Amino acid sequence: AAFRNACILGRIWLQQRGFGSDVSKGGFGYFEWAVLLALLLQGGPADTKGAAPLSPSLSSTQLFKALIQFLSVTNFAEKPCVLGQAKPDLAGFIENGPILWDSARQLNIAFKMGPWSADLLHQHARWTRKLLADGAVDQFQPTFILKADLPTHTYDLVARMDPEKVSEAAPDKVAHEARGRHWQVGHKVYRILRRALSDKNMEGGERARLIHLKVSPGFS
Amino acid sequence: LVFGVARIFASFNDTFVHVTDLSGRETICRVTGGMKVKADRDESSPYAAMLAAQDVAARCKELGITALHIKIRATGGNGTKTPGPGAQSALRALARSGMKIGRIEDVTPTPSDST
Amino acid sequence: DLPLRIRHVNPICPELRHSSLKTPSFGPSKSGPRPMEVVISFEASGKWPESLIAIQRTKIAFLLMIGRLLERFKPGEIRTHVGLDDARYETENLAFLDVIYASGACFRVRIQADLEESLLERQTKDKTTEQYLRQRASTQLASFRRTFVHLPLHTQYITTATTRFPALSPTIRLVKHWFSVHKLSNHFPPELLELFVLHTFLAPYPWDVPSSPTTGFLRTLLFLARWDWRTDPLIIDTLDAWRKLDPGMQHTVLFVATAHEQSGTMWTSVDGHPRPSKVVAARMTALAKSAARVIREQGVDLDVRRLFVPSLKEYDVLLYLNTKVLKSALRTYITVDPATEMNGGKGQE
Amino acid sequence: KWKIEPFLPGPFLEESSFMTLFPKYRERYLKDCWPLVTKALEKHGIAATLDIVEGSMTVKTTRKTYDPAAILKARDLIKLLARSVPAPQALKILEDGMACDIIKIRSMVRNKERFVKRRQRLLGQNGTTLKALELLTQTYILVHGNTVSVMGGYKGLKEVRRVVEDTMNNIHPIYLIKELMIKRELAKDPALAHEDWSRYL
Amino acid sequence: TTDHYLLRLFAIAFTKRRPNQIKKTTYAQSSQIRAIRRKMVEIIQREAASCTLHQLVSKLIPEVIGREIEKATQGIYPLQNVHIRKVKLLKQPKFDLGALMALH
RNA sequence: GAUUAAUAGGGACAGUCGGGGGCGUCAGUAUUCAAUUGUCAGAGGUGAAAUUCUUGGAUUUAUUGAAGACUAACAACUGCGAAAGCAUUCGCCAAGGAUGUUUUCAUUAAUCAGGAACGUAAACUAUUAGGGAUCGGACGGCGUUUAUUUUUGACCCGUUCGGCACCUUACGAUA
Repeated sequence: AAFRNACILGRIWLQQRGFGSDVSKGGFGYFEWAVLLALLLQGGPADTKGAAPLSPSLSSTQLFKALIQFLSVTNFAEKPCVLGQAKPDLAGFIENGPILWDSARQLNIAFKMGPWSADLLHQHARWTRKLLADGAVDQFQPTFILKADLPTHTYDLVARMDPEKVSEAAPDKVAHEARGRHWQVGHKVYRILRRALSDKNMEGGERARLIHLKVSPGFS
Repeated sequence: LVFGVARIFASFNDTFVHVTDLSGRETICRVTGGMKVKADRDESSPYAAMLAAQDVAARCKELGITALHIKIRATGGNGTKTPGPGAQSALRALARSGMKIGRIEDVTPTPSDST
Repeated sequence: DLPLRIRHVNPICPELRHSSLKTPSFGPSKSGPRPMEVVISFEASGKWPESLIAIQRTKIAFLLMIGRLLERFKPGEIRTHVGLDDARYETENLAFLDVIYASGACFRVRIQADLEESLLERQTKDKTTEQYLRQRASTQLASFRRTFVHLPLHTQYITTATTRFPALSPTIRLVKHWFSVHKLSNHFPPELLELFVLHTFLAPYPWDVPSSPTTGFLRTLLFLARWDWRTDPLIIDTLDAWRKLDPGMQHTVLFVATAHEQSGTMWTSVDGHPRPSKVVAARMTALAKSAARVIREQGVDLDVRRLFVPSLKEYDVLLYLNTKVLKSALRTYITVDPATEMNGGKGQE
Repeated sequence: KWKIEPFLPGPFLEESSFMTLFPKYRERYLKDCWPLVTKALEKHGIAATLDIVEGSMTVKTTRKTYDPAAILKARDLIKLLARSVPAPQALKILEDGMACDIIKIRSMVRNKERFVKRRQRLLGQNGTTLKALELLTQTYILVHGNTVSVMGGYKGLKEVRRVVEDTMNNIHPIYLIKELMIKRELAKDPALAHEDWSRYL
Repeated sequence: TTDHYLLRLFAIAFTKRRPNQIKKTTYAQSSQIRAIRRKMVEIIQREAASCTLHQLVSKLIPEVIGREIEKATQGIYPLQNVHIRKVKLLKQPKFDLGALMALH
């Protein structure tokens, strides 16, 4: 019943979040929230049970907060890159490999999702889970604004990759053309900056100088 | 002067000369009473405590601490709350062979109500 | 060793809670935050007197014997003296042991006893026939309640929070320097400022915890630009009588409440800010709205010096002062390093 | 293997000191038995002071104390002097082979009249069972209110521990004295040196 | 404490035998003992809830707490000596190197 | 139309008193069990031994966690309860004792046939006439300490009721 209003709340969530269905912003929009709400109404936990605050007779508040909680812990924002994946009806958590998958149509929905925007969606989802679990201060009007993508340490880079053999340190070849759809330089500066800013302690504790990263191609 | 903490568990059946660091965690060297005497009757004896204290002081002077804080105890739960002959004889031999003694305390487990 | 045994020594400083505008170096007796306020409590006794001047003279007697032992003993490279106070009004007998260490640290030493708060409640209660002394007696009681009693728990909570929030300390330094260039920190008490910058770190919604001092500074200025102080009080985690009795906000503009302070008035209304439309508080929200408007219209560039140059507009009389200083004074003995006249300011000259 | 030699010859860095507290009826007796105590403790090298104002005996190791077990001997000595053992016996703990022990017997009987009867049963008719226990075990037994304070060699300490617990647990001390006399008769001849002696008791 | 460390304080207090007295037993009544214990817990709460841990140790070292208990309980029954016999830190929820190095 | 108000009763109120009882709660060690480390050859018992546990590490050293028990020292020629009995703090619930009162009905009472509630041991055995202690009130006060000075409490002293126990004397006895 409240599917429309839950998708309404998710669209308001994402339009303040700065995310959309566009490939340059992560591809998590109204359509991905809607297919996520469908898959979570028809399953989602590890033993393929229908998820507990996601019954078809519930209110849009419960549908919205349960999509928030599943995006915040289970396999839908940062865990669909490293530690888990989903499958369609009857939907189930699988603790291996990255995809938001549909085996009936062989389409992954999160093909537009970079790991950077994935992890950004997870810190947003964890924060909004804390905000919706808060019971003292009213929390409707705080909707997250994205200083993680726009901080005061926003580094401006003017790069001319022309000609590509002498103006780029890594070769743009036929395999890179086959793999990347003209976001190869963006994914390159992403992997390069993560490997630049990542430390590694001796006792196995992974620590980095950053928590999140964004590369926006300005004036696109 | 590096102070090591010597636990002397002096019971009536065997004496335990034990040397730890200041923490209590890392045992430096221990020599029990019965490993120096062939007889289980004379395992708890002043001769056994003297031999154990001489061996412990020799090892700890090879390691170079040359100063001990001594904590003496006995069987204290429903036991006797008094140390056996091992305490007096081990402290005598221990300070007779080097080993400037620091602080002496008798830390026996005293129950507030046992049985 | 004293006739009365020591019980508690609690410094209450921004140098403890990492929020002095200038971070400490050894020496600088010119500096504002240099004499470090420390409250001291003895053990309980019934032999303190029952009047203000008598209790305070017993207090300076104990301070004198502490200073006498301190000047006798072999750490006597430490220097000390006793000095008056005026910041608590009408208590002309308040004195401190101000003490300088060989590493240039200066410490303000004050004694606390159990009967001072009850005596100031007595002063609030009495003189009922005058019928106009109770508000300013409450002002004096709560100024005491600021400087003596609440500042200990205040520096304890900000000290235990500033490790978990590390950019908070240059952020309070930067917002306090903004208030310094905009001439607001003389009517604005510092604890209100630390709570004001502390809201952006501990109630960071809908943003993240500020991982940059400039990020925290911008979040403070935009929260001030969006804070409508009429309908919204600031409740932080580190009421419904006052907007009824004060609907035009002529007495109090800011309400900053904590589980520390549930009345929201101890660091705003107690100091006695003038608060009509054309004063420090509305000027402050106007400067922050202008800061947000400029950072909207022009962006973030090297013309951010407009935030740190004051306008000096809408003032009736403006008077320019110069003090009898040589070149590089006061800075070089403040320990701050502007003024290229002081050659070698990049080194330990 | 069991004999202990007297100490022939600064072994103390931190100047150790112990204290015990006594009441007034002991303050009188300690005030006029103290010079014996401080004479023998000066022969052992330990300074012993008495405080009738607060009611405190203190021992402290001086510069010229050489025996390091002497401070444990002195601590036990002032414990017994506080617990009202007579002064030559309290000074008899300063020999090498002696040791004291305190046996808490009030926890062993729930009743009160039964406890009084069993304590007086431990003490015996005219003290004869108590001095018989002292003879057979070579100890000094002092039935001290709710406790029992014994001194002597460690063997005798163990046997009087067993006898005091078995006396409180309604086994008669005359039965225990008969048991100890049988054990003494069996340990006299070493022809029966290692058998299980339970076939005789 | 104000740094959210929970700790237990165990205080012991022995009854003062008044000079120029003849009676051997200095027994306080049971209601008087309960009043003494109430004033003891009131003093230790009111003078240990306000400071941090470093000031609490700086007050524990010359025994200011036992001195103030001795000073304020002598209108109920005089006490020979008040000490705090145990301090036990139960939980420390913070690891902060800032304050932990501001100690050293 | 209705006495003395008993040096016999029962009740009311006030400050209290108690390791008296029930329920919850809070601690304290100690023991056992388990885990994490440092272990590195015996440990445990006994008058001697043996059974047993022991290179997968016993006993020991340190730190946590759980469980069950009990409440050391204070602790008594004492306190409370009719008796068995009752000892950690705090809260609640009734009850009880004594004292004081400028409190009431005025024989209500004493004693026990019948009946009713509470439940391994034994083993040396009308006053006496006051005094010294003791604790629970109530009153009085030269005073020391709270007390910065009034409370109030601690200490000392006296009067007065009440009660556990000591010694002397029997006032006698008598099995």
